[PDB]
Amino acid sequence: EFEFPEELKTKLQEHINYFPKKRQAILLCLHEIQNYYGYIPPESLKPLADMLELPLNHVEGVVAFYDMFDREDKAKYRIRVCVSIVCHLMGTNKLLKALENILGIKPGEVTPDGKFKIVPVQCLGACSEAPVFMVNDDEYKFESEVQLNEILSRYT
Amino acid sequence: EFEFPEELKTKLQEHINYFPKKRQAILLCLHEIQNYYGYIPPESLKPLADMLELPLNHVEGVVAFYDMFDREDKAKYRIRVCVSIVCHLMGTNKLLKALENILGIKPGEVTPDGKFKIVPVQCLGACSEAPVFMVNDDEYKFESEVQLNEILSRYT
Amino acid sequence: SYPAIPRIYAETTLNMLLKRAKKPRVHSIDEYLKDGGYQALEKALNMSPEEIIDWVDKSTLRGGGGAGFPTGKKWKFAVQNPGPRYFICNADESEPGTFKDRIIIERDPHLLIEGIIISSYAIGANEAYIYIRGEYPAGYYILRDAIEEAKKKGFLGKNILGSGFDLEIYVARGAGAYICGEETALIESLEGKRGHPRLKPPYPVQKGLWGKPTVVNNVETIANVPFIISMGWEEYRYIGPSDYAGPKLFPVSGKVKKPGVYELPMNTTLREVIFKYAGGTLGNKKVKAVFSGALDCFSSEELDIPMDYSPLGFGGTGTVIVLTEEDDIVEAALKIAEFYEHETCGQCTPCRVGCYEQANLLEKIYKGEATEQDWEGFDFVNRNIQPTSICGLGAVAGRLIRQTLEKFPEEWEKYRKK
Amino acid sequence: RSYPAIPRIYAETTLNMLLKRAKKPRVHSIDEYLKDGGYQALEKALNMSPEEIIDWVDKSTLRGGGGAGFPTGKKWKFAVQNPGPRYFICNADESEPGTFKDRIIIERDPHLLIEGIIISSYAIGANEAYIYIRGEYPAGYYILRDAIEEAKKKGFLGKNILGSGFDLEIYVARGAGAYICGEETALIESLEGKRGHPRLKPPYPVQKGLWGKPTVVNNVETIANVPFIISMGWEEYRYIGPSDYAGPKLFPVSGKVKKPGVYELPMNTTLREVIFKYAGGTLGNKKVKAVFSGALDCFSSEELDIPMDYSPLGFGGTGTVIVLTEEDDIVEAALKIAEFYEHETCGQCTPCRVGCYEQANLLEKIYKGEATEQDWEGFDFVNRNIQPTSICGLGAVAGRLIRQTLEKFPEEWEKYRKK
Ligand SMILES: Cc1cc2c(cc1C)N(C[C@H](O)[C@H](O)[C@H](O)COP(=O)(O)O)c1[nH]c(=O)[nH]c(=O)c1N2
Ligand SMILES: Cc1cc2c(cc1C)N(C[C@H](O)[C@H](O)[C@H](O)COP(=O)(O)O)c1[nH]c(=O)[nH]c(=O)c1N2
Ligand code: SF4
Ligand code: SF4
Ligand code: FES
Ligand code: FES
Ligand SMILES: [Cl-]
Ligand SMILES: [Cl-]
Ligand SMILES: [Cl-]
Ligand code: NA
Ligand code: NA
Ligand code: NA
Ligand code: NA
Ligand code: NA
Ligand code: NA
Ligand code: NA
Ligand code: NA
Ligand code: NA
Ligand code: NA
Ligand code: NA
Ligand code: NA
Ligand code: NA
Ligand code: NA
Ligand code: NA
Ligand code: NA
Repeated sequence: EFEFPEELKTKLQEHINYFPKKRQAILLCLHEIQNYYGYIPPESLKPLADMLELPLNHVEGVVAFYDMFDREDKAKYRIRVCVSIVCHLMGTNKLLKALENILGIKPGEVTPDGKFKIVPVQCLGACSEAPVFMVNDDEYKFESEVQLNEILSRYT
Repeated sequence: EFEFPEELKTKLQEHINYFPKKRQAILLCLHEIQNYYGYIPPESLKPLADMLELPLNHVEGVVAFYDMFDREDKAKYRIRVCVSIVCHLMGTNKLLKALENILGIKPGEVTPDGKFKIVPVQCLGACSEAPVFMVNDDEYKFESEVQLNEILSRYT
Repeated sequence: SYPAIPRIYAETTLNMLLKRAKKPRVHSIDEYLKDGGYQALEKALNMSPEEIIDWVDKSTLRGGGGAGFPTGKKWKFAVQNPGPRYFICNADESEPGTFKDRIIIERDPHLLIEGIIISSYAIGANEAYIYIRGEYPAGYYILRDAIEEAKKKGFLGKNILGSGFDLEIYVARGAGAYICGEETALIESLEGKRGHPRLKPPYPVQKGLWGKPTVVNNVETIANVPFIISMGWEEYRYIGPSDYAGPKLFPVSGKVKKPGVYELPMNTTLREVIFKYAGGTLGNKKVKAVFSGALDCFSSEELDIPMDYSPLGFGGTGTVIVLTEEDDIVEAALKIAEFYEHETCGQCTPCRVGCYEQANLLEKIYKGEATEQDWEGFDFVNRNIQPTSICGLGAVAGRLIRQTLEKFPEEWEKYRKK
Repeated sequence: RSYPAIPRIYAETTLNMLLKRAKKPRVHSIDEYLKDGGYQALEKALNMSPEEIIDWVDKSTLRGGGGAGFPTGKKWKFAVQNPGPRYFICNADESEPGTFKDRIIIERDPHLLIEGIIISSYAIGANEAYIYIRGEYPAGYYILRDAIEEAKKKGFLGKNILGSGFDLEIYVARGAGAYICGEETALIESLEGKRGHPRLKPPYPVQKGLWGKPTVVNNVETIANVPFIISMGWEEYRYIGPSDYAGPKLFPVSGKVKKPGVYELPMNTTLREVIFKYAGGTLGNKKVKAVFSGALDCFSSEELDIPMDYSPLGFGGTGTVIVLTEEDDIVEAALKIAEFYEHETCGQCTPCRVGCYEQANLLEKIYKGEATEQDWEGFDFVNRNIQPTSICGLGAVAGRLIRQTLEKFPEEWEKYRKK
């Protein structure tokens, strides 16, 4: 069977204890899980369901609904690239080109080392600094390939 | 001759009746008197002495000894400013300067209207919130002149 | 230490909401306190809840979340219903072009917190939530830390400053759905469910979180509240035009020299926003269109309108995306179509299939692969996303695109021949 | 019931005892205290003999928090060797620079203090207890009056408390501006309605105190421990921190740290840990130049690895930690200490009266660059001669900190003598 590591289970229990009702913590718990594993393992949902005192059904539906969660590909670093109107107008395509030159991958793909996955996303709410991308929680303006290369070198 | 107003004499009597012996109430009585008149009237001490069943000069000596009591200056609001080490180190002088800008007085002085008196005091026992001041019973941390100005406007 | 955030430019002519947030860094409680912060809170707790509602009403404050609803009036509706009540700060900000709320959150979180406490007190809520989009992780950590700072200084908890008023503020995180900014879907999300809007009525002010009276207000709305208390309603209402008074934040992006957030009065025109404040266009090219987020499309003939909530005003969230003469409107329209395709929650049939088909067909058009039937179908579906829709998304998913068809016919005709 | 404004001092605990409630900056009233199991120690105590309670407090290793670190049980034993009636006094005069630990118990968890006073009073056979609170704590005074009324209404004070046959009244006295009234014999003089003039010891209060009767004076912090010792037993208490200096201790930390406030910590914590591990390090990450143990001692940056205990080499005192960093002028700081003692000597003893005054007057001249050579030599002389004939601790220590700064920061003082 699947069991949560003790360090993870602790964090999960903290989130569950944070709000007045346990089930309010479901998104924070899923964030925590994806942070820990680099994706949401399908096997994780049954024991999380129990901790939330929710049907598995409910948890599965929630995972499928929210775009940030990924059940399919494990990646250490998610490069979220905005493909919305402002970023498009100001040069999403040059960012994607630079990413392909550096990493060898296109949107939706993972590097063969499991290290980077490019995730196309809607507006990241930084449109004045378009074109925008994130690397996990860090968010940046794309300037040029040389600049992107330097930024990515910080993620090991 | 001087006579306490009844409502005051009632409170003095309450304090005198509070401890097992009358004379123990001397400091509570003096606080009460100073609260009432904005200072200790010299002429108040004789009748206080009678109610305490103490010699006048005993009471005079006590008033002289305890620094909180003031026989010289009537003030509606005493601004007690801490001038001790921690407050000095964290910005007593900025507070004093701000007070001078707002009220026009230095330590020891009363405003011409008799409303505010700045009283320099030793450590007020709030050193983590240095620099500290009191306005009568209320105690505050000084942050800035803008902040101080809003606090003082609450005392009319 | 917080995650990296781009340093969005911010500028103010009023020095209120952006007094600290014009500087791109976290302002912690000590700086906030030095600027007289939390003194509005102190004054508020010496007023009755009802007086506070009255002040906010008389201030003319309207919501900054898109609908421009009078904030005092919303509060009054909530309090006419029995408690307990809940207060929610909507920090889901996910509409394209819109980045005004994040600079308050990330730079001056105590302004927002102070507003939440005053508002919660006004409506008798002892539990408040901030729902912040999942793609603002820095905002989330900054808010958690600021809340703890406030607890330590006695602005949160039980019996706040000896008032008898109790408040806890909980921070919830979204997980990638624009629809969770819709007030009923936001509440569904807070309850631990999918972000599915609910049929209204009832409205949240009557039945919201756990079926109780619930006030949802946008970040920017709430950030006004400390000013209204501090200055008083009458002084606040002297700011800008008396019918749409007070500061407004305008996030400006696209082909301008100085893209960023501008704090301006609402008598400012759209032309002034672009040319006076945002420094004009890149390369000094002619303005072709302004997209009000993903909601409306203004032509170069419509730049002399006020940035207010009047019928002929710009309205919305004041989001200004500038396109210049060389920008392809059809390519732009496609991006808008793609947004709505990706964000429909699917509950309503015309919205579900219409947002999908609108993007699918427009792509075919753009790539020069559309049949005559695809063209006619595109037109039809664009006009038929709204029927039976239960929230604003279905109502507006066709609107901007329809406007580009009306205002830029010659550009569309080039694709039709193609 | 509104109280005067109070700044919200930060409080943090790793033990969750004294600051279980007082870590939250608001008044905790009786219902909230009872919900946490409050006053059950009192009930337990009243089912024990006075002697057994003294025995537990002894075995706990509890020591006084008012500066001297005297073993509490031992003190109580001394008092009960003497025929009654006896008196119990809670010292809430807390007026030493840097020291604000006691007030957060008083203002936030008064029932912890009250429960401690009742148990203590019972243990020594006192039917009358006093709290002497400094005059500059008006909120604390009103909070305590109200808490005492709440305790009376629930039957924890008065006659025949909980059917035990034990009677107790707690009276609240207020000071009026004198630091010396924290000295246990001057406090008693003040309670008797006189000037706060220390008495010649011996006799000690435990023999002859209030009205000449056996009197135990204990600090607020000391008393706040007593409910825990009864509740936990002395074994579990002694298991907290090192076994020779066991139990919680409160540390008021101020000056140039990131997180000034009160820390509840065990006594094996080092000064360095207090500053860097708990208090968040220094403002601007500047180097620690000195720590003032209130107005008592001055530690240099080479002395940061000492334990916060009552050992010979330990920090001791009240655990008051005032942090000065590299840019802080030590002579300026020494002047403020000199000014404090100048303002607080009661004047009974000649070297203290004239010495505290001259130390300040001369150091001010030095500071302003107006000292003659004779002023310099006189300063040195008077700093070493405040103590002779002194009958209380103030005269004994009024020169100590300043002397340490002369010994540990010679180069800084030399700069002033040259100029
Ligand atoms: C699809 C969709 C998406 C959103 C909204 C609406 C709809 C239809 N609304 C508006 C929201 O429902 C509500 O009107 C406001 O949050 C109320 O607060 P104010 O009155 O504007 O302060 C909205 N509001 C907001 O504050 N932030 C947001 O990100 C969104 N997003
Ligand atoms: C000048 C001066 C001033 C003070 C003291 C001493 C001297 C010399 N003492 C110590 C006091 O006399 C006595 O030792 C304690 O109150 C005894 O209680 P503990 O054994 O510490 O619980 C003291 N104690 C205290 O509890 N609070 C105070 O504010 C002071 N102030
Ligand atoms: S209109 Fe669209 S987004 Fe709104 S509830 Fe219906 S399907 Fe969902
Ligand atoms: S040593 Fe000083 S403070 Fe103490 S009794 Fe003598 S004169 Fe007074
Ligand atoms: S359009 Fe890319 S951040 Fe908004
Ligand atoms: S030094 Fe000013 S309050 Fe202590
Ligand atoms: Cl393209
Ligand atoms: Cl006489
Ligand atoms: Cl028992
Ligand atoms: Na898009
Ligand atoms: Na004080
Ligand atoms: Na920001
Ligand atoms: Na709650
Ligand atoms: Na995160
Ligand atoms: Na969201
Ligand atoms: Na609304
Ligand atoms: Na503090
Ligand atoms: Na009990
Ligand atoms: Na016994
Ligand atoms: Na306090
Ligand atoms: Na008695
Ligand atoms: Na005193
Ligand atoms: Na009493
Ligand atoms: Na004094
Ligand atoms: Na040297």
